[PDB]
Amino acid sequence: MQDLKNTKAPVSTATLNRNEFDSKTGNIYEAISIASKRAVQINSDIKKELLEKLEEFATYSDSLEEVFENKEQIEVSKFYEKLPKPHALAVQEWLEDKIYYRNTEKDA
Amino acid sequence: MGKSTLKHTRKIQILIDLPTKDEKKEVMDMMYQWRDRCFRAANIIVTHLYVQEMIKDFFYLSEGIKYKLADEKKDEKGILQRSRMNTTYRVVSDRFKGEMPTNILSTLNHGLISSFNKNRVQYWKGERSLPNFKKDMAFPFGLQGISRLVYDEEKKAFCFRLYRVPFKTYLGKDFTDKRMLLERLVKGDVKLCASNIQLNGGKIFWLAVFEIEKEKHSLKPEVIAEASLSLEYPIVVKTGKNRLTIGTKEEFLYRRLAIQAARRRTQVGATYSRSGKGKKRKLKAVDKYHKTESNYVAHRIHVYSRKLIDFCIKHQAGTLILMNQEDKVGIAKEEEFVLRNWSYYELMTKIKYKAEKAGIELIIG
RNA sequence: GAGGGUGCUUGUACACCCAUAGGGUGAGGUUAAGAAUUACACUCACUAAGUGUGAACAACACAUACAACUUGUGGGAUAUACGCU
Repeated sequence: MQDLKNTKAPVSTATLNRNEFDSKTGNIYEAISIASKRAVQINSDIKKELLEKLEEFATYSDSLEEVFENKEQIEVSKFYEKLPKPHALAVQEWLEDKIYYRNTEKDA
Repeated sequence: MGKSTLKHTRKIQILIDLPTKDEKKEVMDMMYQWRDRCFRAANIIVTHLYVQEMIKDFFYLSEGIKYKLADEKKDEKGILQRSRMNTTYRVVSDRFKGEMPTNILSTLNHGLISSFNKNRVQYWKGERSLPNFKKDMAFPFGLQGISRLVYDEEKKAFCFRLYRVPFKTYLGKDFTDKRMLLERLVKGDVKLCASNIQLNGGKIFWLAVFEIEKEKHSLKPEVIAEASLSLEYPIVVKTGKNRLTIGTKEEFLYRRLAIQAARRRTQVGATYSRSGKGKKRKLKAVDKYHKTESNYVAHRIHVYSRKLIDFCIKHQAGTLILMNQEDKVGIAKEEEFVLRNWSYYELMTKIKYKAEKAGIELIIG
């Protein structure tokens, strides 16, 4: 898990230079494929981390109709909400040459 | 100073510390004789403390005489030739002496004469029958009889004499719970009261009334725990934002009714069982369910009351309130299922004594 | 397979066993019948249960997990199964 408190990925959408994005592969479609797969992996990791954080503030309230205002859970969710989205993190990883990719068919 | 203690009773198993079987059997037969003499005694005392009041009533119907229970040497209207408790103790000792010890007689005498004066109100009008004591009664013995208490490390058991008979105590695997309680008496640190003794078919038990003290916690009187008791949820407790539900309808009511149904099953099946050898062998299978569901109810009630007290103490609830308990008592009274399947007096008394021990003040409304 | 015995008491489960234990019987009273014999929810009572040591149906040593452990005595009351009308 990378440091989510010091990420340089943009929070919202930005105009990314395609020449930089597809320089490593020679094809922007291939780069999008690789980045999307890395985004799926990053989303899985972030979900695991968030579930681990939320299990701490698991106030065992049996009532369901009433709305419970747990400040710590709201704070954790707020922290993970303002993070760059997994595809943005994957794009930042790709531009920094921190993604490892290989083709099974080509390597066989 | 106020009473800084709440009375408490413990069950200690005792084996007879003798080498051979015949001496053990002689001691056990002597103690069974002690039981029989104690029960016959209790009957004698209760009859002898009934009759004289009706003699008083006879004299009052004769000439309105103000005869009262007092020594005639100390009262002109007194009829008794000595103290009343002495009269009962004498009229039982003169017949049962030389077979069982007299401290049993003194303890039983006090235990009955104290209650009969309170029952005088119910006895002058008449709403109570004279007690008919059972035969399996746990007979009482006073603290003036416990002697030679020591810890014999060789046999790994406390040894003592219950009126000139050795006794090795069977804590078994109880090296903490009551272990530091008898040692708290061998060194003179805990107070003991007039105890009782039971025998249930080979085993011997001592019901020791140890006077235990209260436990002080960090409780806040302003914090209030809202407790409610129902047959669907035995305990539901509020403490601010903390909810605790103790007990389930299946584990308390359903198992209780299952034991009751099994008892009815055996009762039905005993009609055509082995016959011609007497009623006792026919009802043998019924005899198994002697105190089955009572024990189950008592255990679940203890667990539920302990969880309620633990929740109240852990949240520093210095005042526990039972919500709408009076109305639920009222509806239970005018019903059949609710009274005979929802022990609320037992729950209430366990809660009261386990909260007066911890300092929590209990309110009913 | 219920239910049980030992594993302090209670509850759950647990190891080891007993368990046609809602059974195998013994005696006393009574009843029925020509007898064998049957009968009684008539009365009383006996008989099974961890491992090792131990001649031993003697005694002693050892033997699982969690929770609880303020009871006893009596009175009032209700209901269940059985018997009679």
